[PDB]
This record gives sequence, C-alpha cells and structure tokens, in this order.
Amino acid sequence: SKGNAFKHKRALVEHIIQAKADAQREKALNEEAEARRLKNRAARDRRAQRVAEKRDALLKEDA
Amino acid sequence: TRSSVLADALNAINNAEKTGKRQVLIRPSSKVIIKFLQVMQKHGYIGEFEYIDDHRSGKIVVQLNGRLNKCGVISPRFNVKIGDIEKWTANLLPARQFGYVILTTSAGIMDHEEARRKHVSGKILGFVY
Amino acid sequence: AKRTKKVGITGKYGVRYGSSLRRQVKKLEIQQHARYDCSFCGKKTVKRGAAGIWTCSCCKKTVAGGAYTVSTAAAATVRSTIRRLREMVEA
Amino acid sequence: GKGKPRGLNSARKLRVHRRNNRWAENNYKKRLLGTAFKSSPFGGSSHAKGIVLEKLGIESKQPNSAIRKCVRVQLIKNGKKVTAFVPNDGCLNFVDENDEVLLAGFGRKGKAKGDIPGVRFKVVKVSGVSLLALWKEKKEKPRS
Amino acid sequence: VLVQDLLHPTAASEARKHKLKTLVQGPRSYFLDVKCPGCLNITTVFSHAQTAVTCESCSTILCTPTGGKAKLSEGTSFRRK
Amino acid sequence: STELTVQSERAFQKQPHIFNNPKVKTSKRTKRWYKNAGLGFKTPKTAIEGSYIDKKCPFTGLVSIRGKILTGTVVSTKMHRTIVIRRAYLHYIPKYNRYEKRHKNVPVHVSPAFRVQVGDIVTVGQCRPISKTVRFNVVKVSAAAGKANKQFAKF
Amino acid sequence: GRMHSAGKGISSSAIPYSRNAPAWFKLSSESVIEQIVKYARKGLTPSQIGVLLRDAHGVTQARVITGNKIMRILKSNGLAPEIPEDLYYLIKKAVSVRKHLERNRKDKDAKFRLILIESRIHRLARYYRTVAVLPPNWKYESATASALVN
RNA sequence: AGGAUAGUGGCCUACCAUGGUUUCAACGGGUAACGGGGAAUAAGGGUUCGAUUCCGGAGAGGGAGCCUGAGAAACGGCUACC
RNA sequence: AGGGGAUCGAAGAUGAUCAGAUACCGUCGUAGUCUUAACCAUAAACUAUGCCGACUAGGGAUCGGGUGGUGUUUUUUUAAUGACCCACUCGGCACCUUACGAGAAAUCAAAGUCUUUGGGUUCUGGGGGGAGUAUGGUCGCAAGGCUGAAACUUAAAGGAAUUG
Repeated sequence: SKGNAFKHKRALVEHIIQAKADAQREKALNEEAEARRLKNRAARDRRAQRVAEKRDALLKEDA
Repeated sequence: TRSSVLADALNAINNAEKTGKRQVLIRPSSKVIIKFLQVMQKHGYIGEFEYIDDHRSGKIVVQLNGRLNKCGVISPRFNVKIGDIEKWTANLLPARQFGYVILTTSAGIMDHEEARRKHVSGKILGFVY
Repeated sequence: AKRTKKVGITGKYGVRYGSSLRRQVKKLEIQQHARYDCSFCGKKTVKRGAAGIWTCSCCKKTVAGGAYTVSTAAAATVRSTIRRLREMVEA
Repeated sequence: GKGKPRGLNSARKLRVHRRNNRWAENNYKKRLLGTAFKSSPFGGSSHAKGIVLEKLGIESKQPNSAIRKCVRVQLIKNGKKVTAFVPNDGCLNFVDENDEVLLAGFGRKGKAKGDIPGVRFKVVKVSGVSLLALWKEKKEKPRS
Repeated sequence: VLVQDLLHPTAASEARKHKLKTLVQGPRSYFLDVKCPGCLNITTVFSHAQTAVTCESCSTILCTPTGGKAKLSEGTSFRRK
Repeated sequence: STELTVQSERAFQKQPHIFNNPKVKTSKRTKRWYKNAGLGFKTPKTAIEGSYIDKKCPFTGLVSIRGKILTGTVVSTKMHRTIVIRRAYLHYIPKYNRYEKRHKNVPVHVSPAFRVQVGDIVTVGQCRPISKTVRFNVVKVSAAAGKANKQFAKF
Repeated sequence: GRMHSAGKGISSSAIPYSRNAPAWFKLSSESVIEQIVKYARKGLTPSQIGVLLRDAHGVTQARVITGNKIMRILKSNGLAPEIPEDLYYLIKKAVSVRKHLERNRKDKDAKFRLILIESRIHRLARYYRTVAVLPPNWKYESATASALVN
C-alpha cells in the first residue's frame, strides 16, 4: 500500500479477499497432502509387522 | 564432448588399420555400433570382435583382418530417399562394384545393396570399403 | 523510476555551474550525505551535523571526522602510523 | 570439426552464414548493390551515344610511351563527362568536336585495359557509321 | 607392436595400469579389520577411510585420514579382508 | 461450466432457434442444444451439461469443424475463449540437405468446455472464420499429463 | 570437464562390477536401513551418509546393500530435504562468497568466481525445475538466499 | 451485441478487457520484384534469369465514386479532381 | 577528482655531435610513474595455433596428488619417522628423435586421423589499395572504441624456401 496498486479501499479489500482465498486453498491442499503422508504410508507400516510375518509363513506351514 | 559413439568408433578403427594394428579397442559401443559391425563383418571387411559387457555401455575389441581400407561416418544421419541413395553411393564409393553405404532403415541397419533389395531406405550412418 | 541517468544528487542544480564542477560535488555530496556505520554502536546511523562533526543518531557519540566523510584517507593512515609509533615505544 | 555446423537441423545457420559471406564477392556485391545502375557512366548498358566535345592527348603509362588520342565524350543519357579511346590508326582526324559517336565498353568491365590511364571506353561508330568501316574507307562520314 | 590380446593382458599390467584405464574398471580400494588391543571389538575399516573413525566401544582413534589409504594407528592390529 | 455468471453481458445469451415452453414442466426443466463435433472427437461432458453459451463453440455453438485438424502446444491463454498455439515444425532447405525449426503461432478459439493451459498439447480444427485472425477451435485437449500433472508444484 | 575451468581431471569412484553384497557382509537390509535413518536424524547429507556408512560399517555402497538407493529411501521415510543437496551447497557457497565481497570490495578474483558459482546454481535450478524436485519458478533470488542455508 | 454483405469475419458501430508479433528476424527499408509453370548453364550439388507463347494477379495517365448488369468499382461505360 | 609524489621520466629547457639534429648521447625536469574512487577497454592482449571429444609414436625429464617397496638417510645405529630413490599412476607446463601422416614450405606429435573429403560447435577471411577511411548508429568526460562501406585505382600484393 505504501507502493501503489491499491487505488482505494475496495481494491485493497478485494485483494485481501483474493489473497486470503488463495492461501486458504493453499492450506486446503496443505492439510490434505499432509493427511496422506500421515495416512497412507504410515497406516500400513504397521501392516508389515502385523501380517507379513504372520500368515503364509509361520503358522499354516508349521505342522 | 562425445556426440556420436559410432563416429569415434570408426574413427578409432580407421586409425587402427592405418597403423596396421590387427586389433583395436572401441568404447562405449552402443548397439548401433554392434549392428554396424555386423554389417561389415558379414561382408568380410572385419573379422572377429568381442563385446566386453561391463555396465558402462561396454567396450568392443575388433579383430582387423587387414582387409578394411576405410570405414567412415556421414554425419548427420541424412534422411536419404530410395532414389538419392545412388547419388550417395557414387559420391562415396571408390567404385560401383564394391564398397558399401550403411543405412539404418525401417527394416534395420543394412548396406546400400540390400537397401535396394529390401526396397527400404532411411538415414545414412556411414560407409565402408 | 530511474529519474536521472548520471546527475543524481546534483540534479538540484539544474543546468548551471558546469558539468565537471557538478560532477565533483556529486562525488563529495553523496559521500557527505550517506549514513555511516558507527564505531561504538555498530549501526548505520552516523550523520554529519557540521563540517567535520559526525553525530550518531543513537548513543549520541559525535566523532570529529573529515568535512565530507567520517574518516579521510589521510586521517586513516595517520591513525595507522601513530599506532606504529606507539607499538615501538610500548614494545 | 571444419568450423561449420553439420547438425541436421542447422540449415538456418548455414544459409545465414553463407548469405553474409556472399557479400565478400566483387560481382555479387555489384549486382546486389546495383552499382552499375547507380554509380556507372552506363546505366547497366553496353553501348551509349554521346557528343565529342574535345580531343585529349592521353599520355600512356609506363613502360610504354605514346599518345592515346582519346576524346572527351559526354554521354547524352546522363551527361557524364567520360573519356573514350579512339582505336585504329588515325581516326582522330576522322572525328571532330560536336560529332555524335557510339561508345562501347573497353573489354574489362571497368578497369581500363592496356597502357591507357582512366579511359574505360572505346568509340565504335561515328555519325551513325562504323569507325571500323571508316578506317577501311568503305563508307564516308557524313558532314551532318 | 600391432598384435596383443587386450582381452588377456598380464596381471602385472593390470596392476600397473590406472584403476579406471583398465579392461573393466574396478576399485583398487579394499576393506580392513581393526581390533583395538585394549578392547575386544572388531570393526570394518575402509582402506581409504577418509575419517578418523573410532570403535563403537570408546573414543579411541583407530585410523587417521590422509590423501589416499588412511593411516592406521600404531597401537592397533589390522586384518586385511 | 454450470456456474460463473453465464449471463454477465448486456444481451441475453441463448442458443438461437430453440425454446423451452413454460407450458410443460419436465424433470430437467431445461433444454441445452449440443452436438458431436465429429471426426471421432467425442464430446466432453461439461458441454453436455454445461451452462455457458459460447456461440462459436464446436459443440454447443453454431460452428462446424470441417477442413483440417492441427496439433501443437499452447503458449498463451490470456484472452476470453481464445488462445494461441505454437505449431512448431521443420522446414527442409533443399540446398543444404538440412532442416530448420520454423514455427507458426496459431490462435484458436477455445470453448469453456476445455480447461486449456500453457504447455498442454491441444488439437484444433479448421472452421468458419471465427474472427480476424482465428480460424480453428480447440476440439480435444491432448492430455496424458499435459506437462502439468508431474511438472507443477505440489503443496 | 569443469565447465567453469580449463582443468580436465578424471578423478572419480569406480564402483565394482559385482551387483550384490560381497560374501563377507554381515548386516541385513533392514539393519543398514535403520542405520541410515538415524545417521540422517542427526541431520546428515546422503553423501555423508554413504561415506560414513563406508567407514563406520562395511557398507560398500548403500544402493547395492539395500534394494533402494540412498536419497530414494530418505524421501520414502519422510526426510526429504526441501531443496536438493548439490544445489544447496552451491547456494551456501554463493552466499559465502557474496558476504566475502561486501567486506572485500577489491577482490575482483572472487567477484569473478561469484558469477561462476551463480552460473552453476542457475543451470542446476533450470534442470531441477523440470524434474520438479523444485517447484516451478523456484528462483535463486540472491537476496534471501541466506535464509535457505542459515 | 448489432449494422453491412451474397455470405464469414473488427468488415464497420457501441460496450468490455489488454491483448497481438518478435533474434525461428517481427517491424522498417531496398528491389535495376508481377507470381508460377519454366529459361540458360548444368558430373552431382547448384547458380542466375523468368517483362515475354500457358495458368493466376493488377492496370488502363494518376487517385476516387458509381449506373446498368448474373458477372465491372468496367475505362474502345460514365461523373468529379489533378 | 583526492592523497602521494623518492627514482625514472613524455613535453620542455638544455650541452654536445651533424652540412642540418628541437633525434640518437649528457644534465635537469613537467605530466605520468604509486595508491583510493570512477573511467577507458585496446596491445605483436601471440602458442600470431578457437573450445570440447576420441584415437594415432617412442622417450627421458620436471610440477602437484595417489600407490607399492622387511629401498637410503637422519636424537635412540631394524626402537620414536620427513626428505630422497626405484617402479608405477592421474593431471600440468613443456621438451627431445622420427615423421607413418600433414603441409606451399618453414615446420607440426598436432598444424595428424582432410579429393579415401562429414565427431560437435562459435567466430572470421575472399587480390592489393581506397580503408578500418567516409557515413550512420552505439558506448566514452575526452582520447577514442565497437560496427563499417563505396566510388575510384591497380596486376599484382603477399607467404615459404633456393641461387647470387
């Protein structure tokens, strides 16, 4: 605003509205991508210790 | 830096035969080089050659039977039509009867002789006589 | 924008007084009006009060310096050679 | 090597490079700048009429020594005051001032031939009659 | 000499050629086994260690980096592997 | 498509020579006229159920794609319902037996049916002259990734 | 080589022909992977991880010992750096030289080195922003670069 | 969006937005430039010329306008200015 | 422009030589030579040899790094450790003999792998002058730089070697 390109109050408010929505779409993907990184890789990381050394290897082929 | 491996390959073979060395080392020997040597080898200009298979594109040892005179490249690979190939042979070969002009084609890499018989053309890798 | 190609601070003089004279003042005037680093608080706040008086906006230490610079080249080398003389007396 | 782009898609550079180096010619520069049409006594012609204004005794160059019997002819088509050689023996008695003569080139596209300084033309006809015929006395130059 | 078998050069020539100029480039570097005499821990030491590595037991310098093959300690036992 | 203030101009934009009678009320309550562009160019769905008008659209508009079909990348998308594509190719100089990369910037009219971006390859089709400099409409966005799916930033 | 020098040294590493763990190896793939991560939890370069592996243990080359190559596993394990390494130390090198010039005005030799270091930075960045490890328009601003390398 | 046209179209008019082309040469200038089929030379590759027997364009001293007509901005049609 | 300004030293004064000698030589001496801040941006800026890549011939030297040596040398006489040596090795500056090869030759180990012509690429030249001139543009405080003709003039200009 000390530089030009905010010709009036409405121009500043409409720029803030755009910038806020731009960051709030940015934050929408930020939480969404952060969700998958926490979810998809990590949730089945316990599946390895769960099933990989559980079935088809130790119990059925034991007697 | 290195731009055409076959260019350096046949430039190395040319220097080898000129000095008369019966064997030469070629690298890094892409498969266009092997196909090129197959064309020459079956015709008898070169004899035995070994493709040392390391994981760095490999190297080639060629046995020169003292029969090759000059094998060159025509860079860039000019797109030659089925008709202009005779103009290319007449410009590049010491005589009509012998010598070969190597073309990579839809049907593979072969000399200008069976390029006519296959009735296929393409680019010009080089020549051998 | 880039308001002047070469005159810069001397542009206040308009067209008069000759280009060479205006060039000489343009050199000494940017050097006179620049903020300078302070030797006691370490922040670029030393301004020129009067010719030869260099007052820091903070810590209010005024240094006696050159007319158009905090430290002249001559004063700098004199300080060095006075130090050279005092090192041989003290060592 | 060879200092020229042999790459398959280098056609643009080849043509531009050749098109700049064609300016180092003499003939091509003359043809493209039209120096015959612009700065030449003949506007790209082979022959041009004119008026013999006076006679010049043009001393030859070394090692020769002779008077070359040229004529100061001003060309009707552009007024240029050029000097024209007069071949064959005599033939300066055959022509006088305020005649009309047909000039031709001198055999070297400029660059006066022989031991003649600064004369790049030779007179072919005079009074509409061939100076060759006059030399052989077949015809007679009319007094017109 | 116009004739020699590049496929089968003498092993001395292989040892007398640069580590990458040879028929198939292979590392002239190897590995070591270093026991600190005061302790009972063995550790794999690269021939060009490049670092002053200490055994996992105690902060004792068992080798010293240098230009090529890193220097080994005087008071230690090295075993080629 | 089905949003974005379609009726934002002065005159009422509507496909001409159609009407939706208020006498009969149906389930859809609306009628939008579209068509297949042709030449195996299956109509994008957003045109089928769209709300924009774009009289010059190959699908929802009155223009027919007859003539040639071009293909090229997009270099500018910064006009209303029209972009400029750069159809780079090779010209064969016969003397030097060599090619040169010569390009033509082709401007084309995009219907809002396609989300077209810079870099993404598109195919266009000749039509009746849309404007002074446009004669082609985007008819399919050639997109496996479109130089955007794996080359643009992920937050 | 040395696109900013006339030197043509060939020094490098000539990895062996064998594409498998040597006979004398002891640790398992998980054991080396778990050893790599904690080295990186210290805040370590995959280049430093590889060299420290080669010395502390007999991990000749981590990509051979594991099924996956070093920085590959780190990004899968969630330690992916914000910007690529070789770019990063170019950035740190650039700011090192740049602060050197502010104090040293008449170091013309270092001034020339600066544009060579930046030339390297920009060509690396141009390549990276195609592979998209760097977001597009990621620019070496040369102003707040020191914020990126601290 | 309309007007105009035989119709398309900034072709024109209103409103709207800032677009368009460019070192892959835009734009500007020159042309002793009408374009092409072709002509001369020609080992091949090419070079130069192509006003000129055919196709296409433009013109009827120079611009401009228009009537008739299917077809003209016609000129062995007209009107005006030079 | 500021400081600095010992020596040397354009210009200049000068005393000599010379037919003349405001040239060589001698004495002095200004700008400059030095530095900081700005310029200029050219040099026989030359290896008169663009840059990158490979291959082709032998050698001994040397510089920097690396490797091997129950090699010599040093307070203690394999016992505390660098330098030297031999053999290699990469990179560097080059050097010598021969030229297979190349070149007009001189010569070149690249100036070779080019009429058996094509590894990639940038720049430049097209007889000599006129002329790096005019003009125009552009950068410079200026000196000038970069870019850059033509008319006209000429049958040579030139290179390398041979004999005298």
